[PDB]
Amino acid sequence: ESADLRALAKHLYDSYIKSFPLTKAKARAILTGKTTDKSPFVIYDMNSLMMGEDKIKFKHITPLQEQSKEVAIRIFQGCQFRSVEAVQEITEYAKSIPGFVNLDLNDQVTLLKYGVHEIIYTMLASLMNKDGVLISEGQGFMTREFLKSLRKPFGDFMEPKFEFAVKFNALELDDSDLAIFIAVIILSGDRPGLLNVKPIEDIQDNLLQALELQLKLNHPESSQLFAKLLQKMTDLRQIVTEHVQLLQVIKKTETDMSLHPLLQEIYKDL
Amino acid sequence: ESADLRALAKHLYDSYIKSFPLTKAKARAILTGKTTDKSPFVIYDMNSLMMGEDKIKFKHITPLQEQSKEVAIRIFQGCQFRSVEAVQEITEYAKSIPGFVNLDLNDQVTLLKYGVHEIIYTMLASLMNKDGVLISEGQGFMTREFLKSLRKPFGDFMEPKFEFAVKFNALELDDSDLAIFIAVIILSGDRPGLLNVKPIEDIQDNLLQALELQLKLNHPESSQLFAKLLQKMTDLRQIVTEHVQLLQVIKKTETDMSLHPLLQEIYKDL
Ligand SMILES: CCCCCCCN(CCc1ccc(O[C@@](C)(CC)C(=O)O)cc1)c1nc2ccccc2o1
Repeated sequence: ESADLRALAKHLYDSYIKSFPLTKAKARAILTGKTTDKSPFVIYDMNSLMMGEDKIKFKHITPLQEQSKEVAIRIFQGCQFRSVEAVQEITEYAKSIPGFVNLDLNDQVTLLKYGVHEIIYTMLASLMNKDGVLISEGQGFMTREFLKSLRKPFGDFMEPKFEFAVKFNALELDDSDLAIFIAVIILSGDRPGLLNVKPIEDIQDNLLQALELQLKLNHPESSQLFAKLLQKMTDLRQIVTEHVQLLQVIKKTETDMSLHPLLQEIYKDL
Repeated sequence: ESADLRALAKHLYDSYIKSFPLTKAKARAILTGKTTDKSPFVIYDMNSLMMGEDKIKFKHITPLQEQSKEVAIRIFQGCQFRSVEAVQEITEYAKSIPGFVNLDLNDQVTLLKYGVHEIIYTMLASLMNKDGVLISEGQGFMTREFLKSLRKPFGDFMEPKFEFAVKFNALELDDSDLAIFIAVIILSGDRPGLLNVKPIEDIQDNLLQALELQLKLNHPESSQLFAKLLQKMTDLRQIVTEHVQLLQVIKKTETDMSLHPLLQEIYKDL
């Protein structure tokens, strides 16, 4: 019945607003939008990034370039820190999906372990446009140009995400739609090592029904939007696979030194 | 009008029967036996592999294969030849999809290049069960275990296709369903390099509707079958990307390993 489906949609949306600080609606107004107040600090150059680190809420290290902690690495570590934050926000959101907490504990951990990356890039699109990505609670904006100019390894890091985001954003989904979509992704069922796939697929089935009805009500003039969004999942998985692959090529660019432990314990391969 | 969509479905199913010699219906009839007319010869070891060129027909070597073209490499060449044959059938089928031949020629090439293997693995599932796969137009059956026991690298070319097949076949789709799905796969707007995306998506939207209706009518008791089939599109990309990486390994450890120009061309990019 559409009564449970609309209730599930409202519930997920409310939970999504609570768990995620920067919503797409919020970020959109900032990116390609007006709101002639509090504009983002634009990191487009090596010098603009430097000054950015001393004029924006930053909690990692101090801006100094002299054979000691280069820019590229300081940027890489930055996305890692925010990433660990996002993982906790997503984990909290997960526990609000009806039935999730009732699944075998190992399966909850398994579903989060393999779904968080797919979700991170999905929500990252909300903060991106063909020219750049919002940073620091939307208080900043790092251009695509700058990111794509970093060292050989770090240069083609964000590019594939910009390509995915461009295509993903062409769907013009909003937070109410995305809230359901993210839930579908978490309740996959084909993650390796799952112990009890049945309830997971049962929940996702219910979530898909909700997503479909949501898209039909929210985008009545958008033919087969349900189908198009789902096929976008093939590109996501590829983005992720590709990304973890680069992470290995990077892993061989920082390892030794008895310094930075514990901090390296927190991050790891996430 | 849902009427136009049913007409489209019949058209595509019709072209599918005419383009593919071995349908899933024929495949399951051979596999589920209960027949005396089309029982296959089973290849499960070197010995039975030998007897094979005696009951069926294999343009290779029946007797010893060590000092005379290896068995693994020999079986690989067979799949190779079958593949370019499958590429031709699929291409012939592609031409029957309304609007396809009217698209910019270059885009026709792009859609085929990126779509063929996803279709090859979808259709290959039709010829598989948990224990093996049909070969030689269904006259033979080669064991999953035999395949996995081939030389170091060759021993794992098929396992991921089998793992996918068992999960895909649980959907219990029939040729009338597959025919539309295969068309949806070809008409993908997110293929790299497309010039005119819009016309391609207008056609796919039409195919997505026909597929959605077809599944509702053909699988009344199957909840969200449409969504579940579309998600499978993710497993397909992974199979392709993985197959590609294994091919590059073989190319290097087997300097005498030849590949057909057609397959090498479609793999030239990705
Ligand atoms: C959609 C039109 C009909 C398609 C029928 C596909 C039959 N087939 C597909 C599996 C396959 C395995 C290996 C393949 O690798 C190559 C390098 C060809 C050796 C390729 O084409 O990229 C390609 C394809 C396949 N057939 C067989 C027979 C015996 C063992 C394995 C095997 O795999």
